Amino acid sequence: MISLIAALAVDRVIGMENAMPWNLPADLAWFKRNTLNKPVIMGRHTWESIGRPLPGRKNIILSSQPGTDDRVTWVKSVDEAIAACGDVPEIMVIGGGRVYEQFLPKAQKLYLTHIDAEVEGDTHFPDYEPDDWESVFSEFHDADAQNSHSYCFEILERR
Amino acid sequence: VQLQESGGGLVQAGGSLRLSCTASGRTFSSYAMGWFRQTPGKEREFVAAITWGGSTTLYADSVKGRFTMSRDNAKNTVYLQMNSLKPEDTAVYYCAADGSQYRSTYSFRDKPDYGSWGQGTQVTVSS
Repeated sequence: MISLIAALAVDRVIGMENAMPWNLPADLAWFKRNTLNKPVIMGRHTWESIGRPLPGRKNIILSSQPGTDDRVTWVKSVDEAIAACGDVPEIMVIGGGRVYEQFLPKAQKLYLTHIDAEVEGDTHFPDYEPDDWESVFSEFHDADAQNSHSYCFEILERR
Repeated sequence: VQLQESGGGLVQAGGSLRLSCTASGRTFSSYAMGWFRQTPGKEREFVAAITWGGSTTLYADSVKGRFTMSRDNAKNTVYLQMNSLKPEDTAVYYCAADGSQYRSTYSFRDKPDYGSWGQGTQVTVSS
């Protein structure tokens, strides 16, 4: 199945991590844990803002422009991205904004980190209507020495 | 999802009163919360709001610098600390939960959607 994984400020505001006003190493660990040994699909913006490829996974970059690195697979459409994953139980889609919009209709599962922060931005995770998505897991945490804000992990499954 | 205001009663002008609002319902800590006040016959006035995790607040200009809203998710409670009260502050104060998850204080205030309301607590300031 196809899954989306995302870190969301309030009102579904998203961004590249290194520009967001927070430090959430716990989210980092949750991300690696839920993507480990799965193919990931990302947009070029996200690809750039992490420099290297995610280790041990098929890394698939969706871009209209030609590839600029041979350690990853470069595709030019949603269908091409999916096809390049071959036969696996789960594909992880890791952003960013337009990428999330494109894959949401094909996804059966969401992995979301809610972050207790208000941040200005023009990029948002797509609207996931409560009537369409069942919350099957929620795990609340508060701020500590390592994590700057309260954060809540959530998994939802398409009804 | 259900709310109960507490605190409040008579206070002299210039004094302080602390209100609390306790919720029953497991999913409390995924909703913004707000305080409102109302005198008989008049529309509700927005007073304060706070995000789900309690880090970020928004205040009506009429109470800014005087009122502080805060939150304790481990106790399913939000509070309203009211200092330097005036006769004009006299009203029924209500607690309200957002109908939608994980919104900003701004959305809570400017795009109203109310999951539920408390029964209210009377706050009365003399002169």
